Amino acid sequence: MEQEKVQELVSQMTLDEKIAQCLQLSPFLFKGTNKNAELTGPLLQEMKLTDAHTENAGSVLGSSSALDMIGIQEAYLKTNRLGIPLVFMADVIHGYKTVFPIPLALGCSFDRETVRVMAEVSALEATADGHHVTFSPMLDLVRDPRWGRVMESTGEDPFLNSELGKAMVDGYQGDASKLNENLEQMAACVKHFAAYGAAEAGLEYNTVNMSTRELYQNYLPAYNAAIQAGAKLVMTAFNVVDGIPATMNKWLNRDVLRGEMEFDGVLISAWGAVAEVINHGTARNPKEAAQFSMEAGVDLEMMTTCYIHELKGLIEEGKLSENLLDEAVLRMLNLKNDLGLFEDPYRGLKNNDRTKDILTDESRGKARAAGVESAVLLENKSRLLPLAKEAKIALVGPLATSPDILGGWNVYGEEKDGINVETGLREVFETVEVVSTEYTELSEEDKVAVKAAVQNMDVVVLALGEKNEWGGEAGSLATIRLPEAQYQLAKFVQTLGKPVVITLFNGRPLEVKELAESSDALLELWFPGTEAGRVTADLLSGASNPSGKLSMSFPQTTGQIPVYYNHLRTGRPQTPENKGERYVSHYLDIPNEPFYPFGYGKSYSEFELKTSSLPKELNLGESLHVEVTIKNISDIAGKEVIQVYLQDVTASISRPVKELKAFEKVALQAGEEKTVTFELTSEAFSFYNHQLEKVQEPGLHRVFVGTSSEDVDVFEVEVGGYVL
Amino acid sequence: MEQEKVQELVSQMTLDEKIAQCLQLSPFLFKGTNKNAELTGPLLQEMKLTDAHTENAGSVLGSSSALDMIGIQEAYLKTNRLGIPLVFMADVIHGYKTVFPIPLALGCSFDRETVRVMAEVSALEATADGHHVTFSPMLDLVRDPRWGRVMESTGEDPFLNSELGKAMVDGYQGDASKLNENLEQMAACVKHFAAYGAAEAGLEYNTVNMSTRELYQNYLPAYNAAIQAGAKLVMTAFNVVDGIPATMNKWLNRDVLRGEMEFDGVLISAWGAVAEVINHGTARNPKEAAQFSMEAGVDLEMMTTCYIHELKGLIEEGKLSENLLDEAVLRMLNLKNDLGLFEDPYRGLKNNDRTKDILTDESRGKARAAGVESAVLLENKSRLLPLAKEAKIALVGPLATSPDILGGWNVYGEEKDGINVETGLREVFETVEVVSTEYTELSEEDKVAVKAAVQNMDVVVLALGEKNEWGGEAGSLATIRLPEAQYQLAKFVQTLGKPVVITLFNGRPLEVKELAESSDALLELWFPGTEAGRVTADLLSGASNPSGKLSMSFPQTTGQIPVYYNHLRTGRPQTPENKGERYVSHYLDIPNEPFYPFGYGKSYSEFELKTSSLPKELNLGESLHVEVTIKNISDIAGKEVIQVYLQDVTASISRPVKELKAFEKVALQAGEEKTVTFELTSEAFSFYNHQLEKVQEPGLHRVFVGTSSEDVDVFEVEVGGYVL
Ligand SMILES: OC[C@H]1O[C@@H](O[C@@H]2[C@@H](O)[C@@H](O)O[C@H](CO)[C@H]2O)[C@H](O)[C@@H](O)[C@@H]1O
Ligand SMILES: OC[C@H]1O[C@@H](O[C@@H]2[C@@H](O)[C@@H](O)O[C@H](CO)[C@H]2O)[C@H](O)[C@@H](O)[C@@H]1O
Ligand SMILES: [Mg+2]
Ligand SMILES: [Mg+2]
Repeated sequence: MEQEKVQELVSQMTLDEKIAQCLQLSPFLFKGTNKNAELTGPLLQEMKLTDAHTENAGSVLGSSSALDMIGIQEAYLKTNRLGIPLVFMADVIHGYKTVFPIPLALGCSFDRETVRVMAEVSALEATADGHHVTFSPMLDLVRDPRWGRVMESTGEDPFLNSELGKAMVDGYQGDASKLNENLEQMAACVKHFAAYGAAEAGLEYNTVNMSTRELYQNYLPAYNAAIQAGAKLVMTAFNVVDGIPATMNKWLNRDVLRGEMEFDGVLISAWGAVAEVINHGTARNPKEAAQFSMEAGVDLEMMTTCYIHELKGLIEEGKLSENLLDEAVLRMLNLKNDLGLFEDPYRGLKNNDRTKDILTDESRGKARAAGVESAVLLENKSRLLPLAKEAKIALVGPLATSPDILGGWNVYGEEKDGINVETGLREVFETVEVVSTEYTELSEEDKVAVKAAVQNMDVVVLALGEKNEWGGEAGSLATIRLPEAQYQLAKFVQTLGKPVVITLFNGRPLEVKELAESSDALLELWFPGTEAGRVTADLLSGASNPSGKLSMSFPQTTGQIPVYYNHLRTGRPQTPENKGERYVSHYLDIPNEPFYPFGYGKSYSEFELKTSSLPKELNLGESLHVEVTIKNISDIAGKEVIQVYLQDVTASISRPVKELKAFEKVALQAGEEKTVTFELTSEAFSFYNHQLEKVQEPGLHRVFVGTSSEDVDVFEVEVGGYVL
Repeated sequence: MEQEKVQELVSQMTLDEKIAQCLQLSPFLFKGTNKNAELTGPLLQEMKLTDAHTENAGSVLGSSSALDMIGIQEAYLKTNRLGIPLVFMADVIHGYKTVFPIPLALGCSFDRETVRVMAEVSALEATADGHHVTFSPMLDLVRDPRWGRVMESTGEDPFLNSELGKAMVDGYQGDASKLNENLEQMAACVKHFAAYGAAEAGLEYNTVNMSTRELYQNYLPAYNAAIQAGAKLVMTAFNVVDGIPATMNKWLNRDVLRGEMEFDGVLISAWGAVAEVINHGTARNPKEAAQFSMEAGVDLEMMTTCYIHELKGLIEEGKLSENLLDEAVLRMLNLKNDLGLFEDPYRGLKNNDRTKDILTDESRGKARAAGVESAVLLENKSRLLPLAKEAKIALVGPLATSPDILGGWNVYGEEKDGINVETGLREVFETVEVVSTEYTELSEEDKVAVKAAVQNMDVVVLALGEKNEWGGEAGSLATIRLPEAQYQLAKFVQTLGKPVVITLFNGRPLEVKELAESSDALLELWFPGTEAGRVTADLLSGASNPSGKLSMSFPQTTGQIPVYYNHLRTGRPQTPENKGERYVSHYLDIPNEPFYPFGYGKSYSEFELKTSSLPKELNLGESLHVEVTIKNISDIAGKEVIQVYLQDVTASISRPVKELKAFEKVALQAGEEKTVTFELTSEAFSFYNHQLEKVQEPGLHRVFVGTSSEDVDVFEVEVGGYVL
């Protein structure tokens, strides 16, 4: 409808109506739900909610199906005075019913189109079940694999994170200004604003602290890119940002998000984060929490009651302007209008059962493709892999048969539709002997049984991994290791004298040195989603050629953390030339380098890269154009990820030794050659100075072109002169 | 001499003379050195130093003896044009020849007077060997025991650090205005300005980052307190502060140190730190390094040649004002004048050989007392300790006979003067059987010898620890554990059936769970210094009663780091009454609490405390007066450390759950009772806000009185009303 009609609605609502429009509730707090109605009575009572509240609530969180939605919306519109339909929101993080790889695995793809397609398929299905908004992309930079929520990030690089964030937004939303017509796309909600990934000691919800400059330099750019690409909502973070919980942090959310980033959509709280500012010790009570969170421009309180119980008295007493409440309501109604909910509150479902669009074969194929793009081949000694279809396989370990391959933050997908490792292998390989073992134990009887199966077969597929419940939210591990039993199983299998491939499933970097040394090949599958066993079987047999690169550094040991490729030099760097001197930046007991670096991943193919003549000089404001010719010089078709890094040699702030500024994943048949070109704009050369100005300084930059952060040729470009 | 004549000298100096005044060199770069003379010509050549440079150099670093100093100063003064004597500086960190406990252990003393005495003795001896300045106190706050330099800090609390920092300055300097007269005291140099102990991942020289607010709130207060107490010099830090190496950080050194903190003494670079800004990437070359470091107010370049080769041209070209140089020179000359060098350049040594004053019996008794104050009794199950003097002792492990008990940063003390554990124990106990093992091995042959000795005796003194070389500078350990052979040894010894005391020697918190669980008692001796074997024997026999408390938390495991007592609450705190629940701040694999907390330590005595009646309300600006009555209710004389904490329940920044604001260590005879009183000024109630104002807000505080950060009674005071 026309904007005048939306503004009119605001004018006509009562104060009590405007307040309740700022509340989101679980579906079973509403009449007309068709699941968990036994939770409704006691929980309404604990939260002290009445019909006056629920019949005017702004939003529903986590509907269970199209029918839940339809029934809830229908009963709500019988009783709502002005006819304002509910907006339905959900967590569609890496797939709805067709589950794609976890975001961190999608980071390792380095493939923007894989990510867009995952987001498109997710929206297709999620809209078919009545959801209007997804709480994705998660854009928290991560340098600390202790934190369970690394699985939801695309990793340690702001540039990569930004680029894949934009891809996800584009895939979920399509053309943002036509969400009232394109009812198979949905609104995206960027989360968690801001810097939640920097949780101290990797502990869930724990203190975050960095300088404002570092916040701008590394922690904000990805949210920003997703905002500028049209993300409709933003969600606040749990953590403090320079001492103030992000939810009530006025500077953060008004000055930065709404001012600098020019965000003018719904700011929704993370779950309970409005009330939790009390726990943080920056509000005395719910009256202060409500006031501070509304001052900071939070429009929508997720499942707590500070707003509904306290805004009236605040406004009546004049501690809080009613204009701020009106601004919040207007953003909520604009969101609804942007989804076409005032013409069609059932968003395409009312006379159109779209069951047919859910978990199709086309969709499963895309997830399989996603899975094969995201896996990272870490070791392959002796060209053990690809295995031949007639190789006789002993498939052993906790991930041989486990149905737990869909990943954390799989709110809607079902393990029964998933393909386990065994089932995946038996479609491809004629001889497989299996010995399942438990995640945390290694018994004598297991060893006997493993030994018998290995004696029978020619190669071992050792499937190790985490349960998903060991990560995700509030799955923090102080020591980033598999259970010791799995390391002991890898040690045992090694003694059996047969070649070993380890297929590792997990949601975080782990200490894998012991696994690499106990096997001939090591394939990092992360959690691939619905098609996990086929992803695995196609990569092992070579029907697919691994092409993933690490988007997060794998530490030598827990105590190396944080370790990341874009690090400062320090005043006493170790060099190949001073190696072994005492008075340099090193550890006595491990290497400075991570076990595996950002951008690292093997292939069954071999590539050669050639960079065309770069200029020796560039003007300020001028783009650098990088042309690179890649050739597949092997007999095996495959894909390589070309990466370009920039370094600022001398600057008014100590700058990272490299930063990624471009990447493209290039597909090449055996003997095929391509030229790809990159533009590094002058923004790729700029950074935040100690005055928090985004600046370009004249001087020397090095440019690194290659296939990891370590495998690069280096070039020098001197920036100076005039500007543009 | 009169201030007018100090000025006169500056006018009288040539540009080349003023430049060289800002250079510090090792003793063997000067003519007249009585040691390492063979190094002179080559290093001179490598640094491109001439006679004109060395003959006008400002300062000597690390003189080897009184005769080095005398010889150097005597030759220097025969050729110096204007008669400006050299100032001699040294690393006297926890003792000169009489070595006291490492500073972290002195931290565990909670004893201001012990700290002042260490410093007074240190100056007594150092001045006797011709040193004018010590590079102490080190006041870097530490939360990361991976960093080897934690041994030099007094720990994780800024208040303790502030308080003991003041004590060391007083002990070294006495009355600062009379350093020209009191030739047995010396100048203190506060180090390292600033925030060096926050090195990322505990890696030496590594990136530091935190918000400016946190810099002010936690990282600056102890340097400030030492400066206000009259510290004569300050030394720069190796690390970046917010992206800019401290040594050239104008904001840090002019605005904060010289401006806010009103420091008007010599600012000396850490070793090479001027040249190292090039390595950091914030200067292109030694001309830029010199210019920026002089801009930042660094007066004295330690053993690099940026100033000496670059200032002239910088001043000639007009890129730098000669006034900044004149100011650096005046500060150097004023420090010499404060030390009396213009009347007596030999600072009391010339016709008075003070060999008599070094390593006296009186001094050794003070170092032993310091060791007994500083040790921390962590476990004592079932009154194993004190041992009766007729107890038959199996003394086993790497620290049984090791002479490595003086600690890191022992530049001048000699192991030959130290007392090892066996020698100590044999002065007190009649029967000791000794089996020495290696630091990093546990052989079958050791196990047989250990077993034979334990079967012979009644009790096991298991002496474990670190070589000092595994810490101190550039002694960074990714995993904070002893060698695994020592943990194995503690497991083996436990199986032998006999009570075990573990006496642990080290320079950092370690993972000690496995030691506590494998023994009956556990005594943390750190590195006590010269009298270590007697410190240990007296604590074990009960001739001295353990009284130290932990000044740094001992983590459950490496991956818990940083863990510290003054932590934020977060938005989802684990409570007693939600424990077990998933969605709270916790780890899946360890407790939140450190294995041992700040302020914790046992005693052979038992004490009772009761806090006199506190007010319910206080005005802003008003002090809180806290009266505590302590009774020793055992038959054993000893000391308790009374500790007072404050918490700010609600603030405009999320405030720590506790902060230490007072402490006093009370000596009590069996049955003795004493009353102590504390004043917490309105400043204890104040913090830095998000605009970086030092502020006091009305509201609730809790006051905790007790004998650890955990063993406390709690009281509430509501601050409001008007201001005093
Ligand atoms: O789910 C929406 C939003 O909130 C958080 O999930 C919450 C979790 O914090 C806790 O409240 O448990 C409830 C159980 O339903 C979850 O909904 C997530 O941190 C956030 O990412 C998510 O988008
Ligand atoms: O001792 C002077 C001063 O500088 C540093 O010590 C240096 C060390 O950095 C390295 O360069 O090696 C030389 C060996 O002589 C040391 O002097 C210390 O970090 C600092 O604390 C000390 O006060
Ligand atoms: Mg530059
Ligand atoms: Mg307060």
